[PDB]
Amino acid sequence: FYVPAEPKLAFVIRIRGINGVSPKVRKVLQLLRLRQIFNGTFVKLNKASINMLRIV
Amino acid sequence: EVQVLVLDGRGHLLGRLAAIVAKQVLLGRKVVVVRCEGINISGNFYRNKLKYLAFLRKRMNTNPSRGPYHFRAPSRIFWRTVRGMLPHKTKRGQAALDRLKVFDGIPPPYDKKKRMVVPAALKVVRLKPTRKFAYLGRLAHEVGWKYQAVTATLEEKRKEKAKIHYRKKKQLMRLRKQAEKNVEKKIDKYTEVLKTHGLLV
Amino acid sequence: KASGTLREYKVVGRCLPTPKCHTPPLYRMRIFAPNHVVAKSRFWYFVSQLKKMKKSSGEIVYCGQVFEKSPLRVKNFGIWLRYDSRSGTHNMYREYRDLTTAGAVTQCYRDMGARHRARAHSIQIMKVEEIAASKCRRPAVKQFHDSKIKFPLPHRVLRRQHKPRFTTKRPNTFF
Amino acid sequence: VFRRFVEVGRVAYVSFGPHAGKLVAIVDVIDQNRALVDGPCTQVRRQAMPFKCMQLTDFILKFPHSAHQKYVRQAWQKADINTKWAATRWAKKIEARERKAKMTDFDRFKVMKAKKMRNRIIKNEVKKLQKAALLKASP
Amino acid sequence: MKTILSNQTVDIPENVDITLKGRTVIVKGPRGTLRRDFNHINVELSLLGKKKKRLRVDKWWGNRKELATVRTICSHVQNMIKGVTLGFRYKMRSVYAHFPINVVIQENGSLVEIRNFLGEKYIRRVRMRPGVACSVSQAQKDELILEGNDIELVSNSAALIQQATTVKNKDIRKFLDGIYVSEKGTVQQA
RNA sequence: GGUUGGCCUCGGAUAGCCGGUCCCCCGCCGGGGUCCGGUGCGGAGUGCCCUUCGUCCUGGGAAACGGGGCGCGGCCGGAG
RNA sequence: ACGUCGCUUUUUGAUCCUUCGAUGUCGGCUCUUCCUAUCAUUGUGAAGCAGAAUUCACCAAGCGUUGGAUUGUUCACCCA
RNA sequence: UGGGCCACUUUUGGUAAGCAGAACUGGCGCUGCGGGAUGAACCGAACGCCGGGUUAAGGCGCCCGAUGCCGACGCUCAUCAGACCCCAGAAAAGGUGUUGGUUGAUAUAGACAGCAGGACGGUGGCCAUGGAAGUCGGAAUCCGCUAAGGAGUGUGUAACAACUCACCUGCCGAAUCAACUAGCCCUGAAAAUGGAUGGCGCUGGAGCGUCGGGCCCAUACCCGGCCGUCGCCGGCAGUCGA
RNA sequence: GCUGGGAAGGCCCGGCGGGGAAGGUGGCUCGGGGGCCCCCGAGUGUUACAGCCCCCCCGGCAGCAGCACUCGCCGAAUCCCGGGGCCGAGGGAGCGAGACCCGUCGCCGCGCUCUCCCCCCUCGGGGGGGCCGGGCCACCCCUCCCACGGCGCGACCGCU
Ligand SMILES: [Mg+2]
Ligand SMILES: [Mg+2]
Ligand SMILES: [Mg+2]
Ligand SMILES: [Mg+2]
Ligand SMILES: [Mg+2]
Ligand SMILES: [Mg+2]
Ligand SMILES: [Mg+2]
Ligand SMILES: [Mg+2]
Ligand SMILES: [Mg+2]
Ligand SMILES: [Mg+2]
Ligand SMILES: [Mg+2]
Ligand SMILES: [Mg+2]
Ligand SMILES: [Mg+2]
Ligand SMILES: [Mg+2]
Ligand SMILES: [Mg+2]
Ligand SMILES: [Mg+2]
Ligand SMILES: [Mg+2]
Ligand SMILES: [Mg+2]
Ligand SMILES: [Mg+2]
Ligand SMILES: [Mg+2]
Repeated sequence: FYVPAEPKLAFVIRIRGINGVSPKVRKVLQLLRLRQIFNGTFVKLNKASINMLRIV
Repeated sequence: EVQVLVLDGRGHLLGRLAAIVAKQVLLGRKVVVVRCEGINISGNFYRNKLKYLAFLRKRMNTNPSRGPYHFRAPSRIFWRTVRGMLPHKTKRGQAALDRLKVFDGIPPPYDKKKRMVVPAALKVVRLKPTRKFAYLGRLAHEVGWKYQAVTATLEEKRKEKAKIHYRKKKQLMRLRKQAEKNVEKKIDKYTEVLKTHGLLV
Repeated sequence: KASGTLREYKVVGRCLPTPKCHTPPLYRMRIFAPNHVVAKSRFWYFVSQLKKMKKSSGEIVYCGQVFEKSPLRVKNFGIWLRYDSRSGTHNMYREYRDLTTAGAVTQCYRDMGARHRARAHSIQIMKVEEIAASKCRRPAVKQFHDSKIKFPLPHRVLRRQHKPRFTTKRPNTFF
Repeated sequence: VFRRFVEVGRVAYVSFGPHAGKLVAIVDVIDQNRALVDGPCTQVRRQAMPFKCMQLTDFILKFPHSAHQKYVRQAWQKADINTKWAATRWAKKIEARERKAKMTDFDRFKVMKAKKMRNRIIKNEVKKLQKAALLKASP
Repeated sequence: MKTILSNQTVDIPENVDITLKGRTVIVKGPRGTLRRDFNHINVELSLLGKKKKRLRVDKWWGNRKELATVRTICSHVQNMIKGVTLGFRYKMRSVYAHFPINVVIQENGSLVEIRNFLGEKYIRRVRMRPGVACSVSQAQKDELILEGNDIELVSNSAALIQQATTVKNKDIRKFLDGIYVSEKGTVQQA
């Protein structure tokens, strides 16, 4: 079997709105520059960024 | 459409015919439903009679003459069902309700007209053959309707005249086919044009 | 897990290499899932119960759809499964007729929902086999094992009920 | 009362779906709702098909259930289902619907004229027959 | 589960002929003609042979409840054949502790008068169903004979008499008086 | 103020229907029973009918036992 | 019986949501309507229902459910 | 401002409470809008004035925009059916209603059910008593003849007797029986003005479970116009046709 | 484009075969039928007067996620054309002549001429081929290094 390299690039889209968001999820979304619904951004993938993606 | 839509209520489910009719009269169409005693309601007769008796129990405690009016004729029962699907408390709903005319049996204006049928409301296709159903005519008669017998006799007399008219129609159709065989040499020129274009296989 | 028409997937995974075990064993599962993302997720769900494996501590070395080998041949599928009812857990054996293994499993998911109100997260497919006709146990499946099968279509219900919506002729049922 | 039956070899007409308008042969029966079906001479490869979209015809082919497409094709061609079907009133009603739908404006005009003349001659002969039938005098 | 086919066949004797009008069975024998329609049941009735006159009832794609109607129709038709060949004869015994029950057969065996049931002055008048004739047998002291071609009508007439002679406000285990169906047989005894 | 050709009618069945036709019965027409057709309804509402540029020479067919009178008079049917 | 599951809001509690620029606070009398968890009457089923009487249960609220001594009483109790 | 209140979850007192008291986050208060028929808090989403497109949550029989799909597979008949977070009514226990599943057992060496025969001797076995003979009870629980028949499954008698079952056998000829389990339905299930899946109504579904494709529209998202605020402490003194 | 370098499948009576059966063809037997001749049901089984599945000593042809609509994910491995709807905000872009009928202007993508020959329609206008040299790849020879994967052969190290 050939296992390809784990992808190093992600595209993240915010799908929920800005109402009733917990403080930690709100902070990580601000750090991902997703302050609006249906906003998108490219995220370089590593351990630090992935564990932020799991929060949000 | 622009003309009057006459429907035969026999073999039609009460609420499925009423939903179709209510939409039609809201679209500005004049609808006439005849033979409302032939309308069927799904479910056995006893549980449908219980439903109407519960309707009979709803009355104004203070003054029943003000309270809900329980109309016993099958035509008025169907009319009230359509009214439950119309916005009858607005001017638009009242105009739509005025475009609907309902009859028990088939009165003389419409007994000499062709009657439509709504397949999406017929009992034969909408209801499993093993289920039970009630007749609106029998249900109405047992909650107060007084004219089941006279409408039955008038419907039988109407069906006798309709049988006579149909026999003349068959006789004219048989004579039509005989004529079509007689004038054949001078008709095949126009018959082949029809056959070429898909009319008259 | 939601549904659609299910597909079969061969998912092969292993633990990540460690100093203790340079070459850990490879494990293979048959997963019936709407898509490969769900298939990989369900694979970790099962190997976590069976082995002491994890998505973080392992990797999936292969995930490919398994095509039906004989999609033009009718066959009988026996399916062994376990599902959670409202008051317990039960093992069930069910039989279906289909042309594809994935199609028969889809039939099973609809049938468990219809008869037992079981959702797809409750159901746990553990074996699917193509059985011979003489090994079938369900009379509903067995009544189609007739080389001279023959039946009419008795009560044909009109389905073009709104084309036309109004017509003079009442529909015919016998054909 | 029933005259047509779902059975192996029975030819069915597909009334709707991806293969509407074509003939098929029933090769096998599955689970009361579908059937392994195959039109080898009508461009329908072997596949499952619900009974709801089929309309049984009067033709029945002779081949064992789940035989290969080769033997289904041999039975189809030997029985000449394509020619026999085209000669039925069912197929001619289908063809008449098709050539009526594709009728153009000029063709509608010529049909209007031909039907106008045809109806006038026929109804004239009808009136002539009515008078002859009315000429009865016998106690 | 829906069974593909559930069928059953009855055999019609030589002296009786069966005609079908859709789901309306007409059984014509030496003793008369019986009609019964089964339009409330969706089945396929067919006459099989000109040699032995088999009637076959088919039910295609039936569930549990409507597979129970195949044997019901076959038994109803067999009762129809039995009625038009042998007829039905329900005997009734009138039993009483003290007061003899007096039975008077009115016009043509169509009206039955029960006079002295449990010694009361009220006179019960039970009308037999059409086609059913009641009589007083000469073989037993207190016995009624109900004869007819339809089993449904004959047994319903016998039940009309049985339920007419009902004790009220007493212990019916002690007060056993009344007229009861003693045996259910045929006429012509073949 | 709407509207922008008409349909002048069997009863119905739905595990069945429709049409036609010779014999029997009911005062010269209907009801039955044979027999023959049709049935994914073609004697088909997915249908049918009517179909509007108008006139003038001018032929052939259709008809010619025909067509139109807010023309007269009489009679008949229809009562829900 | 030991246990266990409920329903009801004609008891009394628990709470304090509405009302303190005020919703007149007990009982009786008068009068109407409703409920059924039916005392009687209609029709029934069961009994350790022989009859009479009684008891249990079902459909059931159509109809009726009284006159008095004592007490403000509601309740209570007795006479008939 | 220093009266707070609500929801998920954790949580204390209380039988409980739309009760009282805490922790965390969010909300309402201060907030309109789409949906939940209706509603301070639920679900979606937060808002300048507009046009077009697309959605969320939620829906698409008719009211009422949208399934007028030839939607897929089943389940379910209710003489109080059922019908969508919060949420606006139910339990234990039952059902030979029907559906699926589990385990076990019997059967061509003749199942099962029906109809039809037998159902014996020691022995009216012992101890019990007023009488208990298989059948009020305490213990025992055997043997022979057998195809089989318990020193007895029930009815019955004061005791007997007389029936009946176990068990064996004939006719019948092929599948059958039991105990569980959990889906829908039913029983359990009684309140006061006449009434509430929102209504009409719906039973080849407009119900329940699992799924597909279309479609509907919020003040949300995208494109565009216009208004204002903020920011660029932006540009212009070069009016420098030379 | 990829995949199991798709799975099935079509045609080649696929041929030398082997094996297995049953939802059992023919035949045979039994039980029911139509004028000792043709049908229906129940048994037997291995090809017969049908077919099915697996393996081949091996396949060949076509097509190829199919324009016989069985079952996918895609596009630096993707381009062309058409239709419906809403909209048109802005208003001195001239570094050149010293603007003056007028900023048809910047960035970007192209065409022709300042070269010469032809070719085809057309009475000068239109539509084409180019016009000489270089590399790079495709075809043939033989030619080096590296990467990745597989196999084999060793010598060293570590593990029995
Ligand atoms: Mg929210
Ligand atoms: Mg019997
Ligand atoms: Mg008494
Ligand atoms: Mg307060
Ligand atoms: Mg408080
Ligand atoms: Mg006041
Ligand atoms: Mg007041
Ligand atoms: Mg009660
Ligand atoms: Mg609190
Ligand atoms: Mg405040
Ligand atoms: Mg705030
Ligand atoms: Mg808000
Ligand atoms: Mg709202
Ligand atoms: Mg609500
Ligand atoms: Mg908008
Ligand atoms: Mg709505
Ligand atoms: Mg709408
Ligand atoms: Mg309930
Ligand atoms: Mg392609
Ligand atoms: Mg402008």
